[PDB]
Amino acid sequence: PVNYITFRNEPLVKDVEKGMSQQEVLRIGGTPSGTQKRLMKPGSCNSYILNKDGQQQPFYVSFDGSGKVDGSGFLSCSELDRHERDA
Repeated sequence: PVNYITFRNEPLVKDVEKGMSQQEVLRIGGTPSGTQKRLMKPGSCNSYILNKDGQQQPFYVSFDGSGKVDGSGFLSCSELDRHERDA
């Protein structure tokens, strides 16, 4: 259960916006732990581990087929793929 307050000032959480380009997200968030093609939708996904105040928390940012942010959230990209396959 993620305590959003702990992470609210993380650049990936505070500053990444819908429609943002891949390069702007790289600048804001730094090097992803991993990148991959989205399993179920056009586009791609970047996985991160947020580290704040001794707490680690997976995070992702996804991009649509045009390359623009369409999502983000407190799970890994392989979790995301697990979810889009089921839903």
